Amino acid sequence: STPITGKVTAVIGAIVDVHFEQSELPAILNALEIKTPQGKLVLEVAQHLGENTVRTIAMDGTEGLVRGEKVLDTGGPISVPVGRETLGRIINVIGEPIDERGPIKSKLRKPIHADPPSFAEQSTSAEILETGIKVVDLLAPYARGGKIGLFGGAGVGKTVFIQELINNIAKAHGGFSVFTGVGERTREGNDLYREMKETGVINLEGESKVALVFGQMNEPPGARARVALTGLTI
Amino acid sequence: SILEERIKGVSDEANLNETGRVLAVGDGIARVFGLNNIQAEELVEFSSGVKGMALNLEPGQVGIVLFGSDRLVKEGELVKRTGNIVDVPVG
Amino acid sequence: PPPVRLFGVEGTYATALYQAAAKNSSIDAAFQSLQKVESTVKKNPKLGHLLLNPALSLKDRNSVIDAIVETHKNLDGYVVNLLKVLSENNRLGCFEKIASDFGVLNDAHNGLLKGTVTSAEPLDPKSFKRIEKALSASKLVGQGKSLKLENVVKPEIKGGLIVELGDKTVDLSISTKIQKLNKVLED
Repeated sequence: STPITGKVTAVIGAIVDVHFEQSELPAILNALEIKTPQGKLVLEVAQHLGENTVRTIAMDGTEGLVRGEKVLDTGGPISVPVGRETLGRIINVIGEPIDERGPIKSKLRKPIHADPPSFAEQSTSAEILETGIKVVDLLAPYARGGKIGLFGGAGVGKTVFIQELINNIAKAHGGFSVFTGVGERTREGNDLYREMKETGVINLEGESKVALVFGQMNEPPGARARVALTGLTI
Repeated sequence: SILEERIKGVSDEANLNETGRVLAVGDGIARVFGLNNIQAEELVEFSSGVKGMALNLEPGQVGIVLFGSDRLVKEGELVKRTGNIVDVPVG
Repeated sequence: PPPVRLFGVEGTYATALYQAAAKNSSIDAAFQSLQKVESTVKKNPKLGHLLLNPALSLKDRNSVIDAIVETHKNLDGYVVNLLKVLSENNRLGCFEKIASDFGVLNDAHNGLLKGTVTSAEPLDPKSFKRIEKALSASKLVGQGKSLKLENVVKPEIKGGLIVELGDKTVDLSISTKIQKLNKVLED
């Protein structure tokens, strides 16, 4: 209700410690917003350290933080927006519409911290995806609902391999896709955006069978960590 | 006198050997003030229902290791001492 | 610099109190008021002898302070600032620590010296008095410096004696001589 007021105590890189009002500590994994001259800096509560002094991780740059700067409390895990109109949007870590096709048309929001499914729920399939790529088809067939893993070194066209997969399976399949880029270069990003705009998988009026979460390596390491979490929730 | 009475009033007056209160919780390492009757690695139940073992018994605090998820634990939490060291059904 | 540099563990607080109230010149007064509240703390058993150790809030700590200064209407004002400091730093375990340390500094201002005459068992008062006289007579105790001498029972040392004061000691013990004798007959 009343946002718990916090005062910054220590800016020590990404770690920013806040001194929330007595007898009320925003719980671990909550989301704090500090209105800043550059948007709202989101701080994810990651420890309680005592006497209503928390130690939180920043999700945006830490320049121009003035000690004892009022910190509003959202009150809960960073909640992105989800919908079917999230498809064909570029959505940043804290759920901003960096699609640049203006504000995402939120249906529902969900937290980016969620407990993984139970053993009982998980049902193990055994059906075969096929990419038409000879090596893949013969020597390592892929399987529906799989967890395929492209282990390789530096710049083995890692992105290129993924692009080939997107070209074949994604365009072909009727299901949705989620393209998540964690610390992808903005060179690679622009190419991906353009490429999937071109292939029309992002159709600028039409429906998109993919959503985008392009995480840029310039974004703070903390923000980089929760690019993944955002993608998972979508 | 009246001060002492008011002091008693603002004090929890917890048994505080059964009966712990989290001092600080970070990284799944709750550090509890109380639990003087604790036996090492003994099962303790938080008021979040989280269960833990007490791998570190230290003079000032007892470092419970949470078996649950950290997001459900928050400071000052009563920690009743289940009082039975980790045991599992056998049969 | 102010007499006696202790600089203990949170004894920098004691030092601060000493020098600050020394220039107020109300160190005896401060010490007395601190003693009076310390005694009523010791005679407060639930809390401050059972929550001497913290687990309290800032606000609750402050409210514990307010009750403490409610008990005394004579409490100086430098030690009311010291109480504030202790509340703010949320240390209460170093309340008696500071009391002892401020006491050492205070009794240094007084010029009282301390000593100890450990023995196996507690001894005659006639011996105590003769030794107290002797120690005061000796240059070991300076003039304008008082002597407090405490005989202690240290059955850990069997027989022998050690006179101690001003960190300068004369140890005429049985144990060391026995040790030396033994050693020399192991030669």
